[PDB]
Amino acid sequence: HMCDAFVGTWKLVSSENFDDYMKEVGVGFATRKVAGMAKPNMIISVNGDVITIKSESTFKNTEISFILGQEFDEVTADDRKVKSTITLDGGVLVHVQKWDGKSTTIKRKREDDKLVVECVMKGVTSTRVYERA
Ligand SMILES: CC(C)Cc1c2c(nc(-c3ccccc3)c1-c1nnn[nH]1)CCCCC2
Repeated sequence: HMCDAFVGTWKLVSSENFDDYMKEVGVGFATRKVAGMAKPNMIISVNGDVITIKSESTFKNTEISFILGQEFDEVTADDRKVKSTITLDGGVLVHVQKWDGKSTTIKRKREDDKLVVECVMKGVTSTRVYERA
């Protein structure tokens, strides 16, 4: 029941500062423009200990399946090849991605009827809010 309140289909409704976050991550112009337009659905499910987070959109489709605390390989929507570890900390999914000597942290939390995704790279944060589909 660890992630019960995250499970579902969630549609992006707002994004703040995503362009500056993407710049900090190293995403190039064209990818920033196309990624910034899209309105993905994030689909979260749990089967035993395995959590799956998918995104479906007009830009990219992504899928990660993982066990909390167990590092895995991920191909991000912007085509970084990263090493990811996701844990639960105080009810928040905390996802660290490591690549090329760099790191970014993505937090996913349930707040009211939303799923809030906060992405941080160095001093730059972006907030993306998703609602039930
Ligand atoms: C929010 C982040 C944790 C995951 C993420 C990333 C990127 N693009 C997207 C994305 C996917 C589909 C449609 C539009 C944009 C998404 C994402 N947004 N919702 N799901 N996936 C590329 C830019 C760097 C950060 C990684």
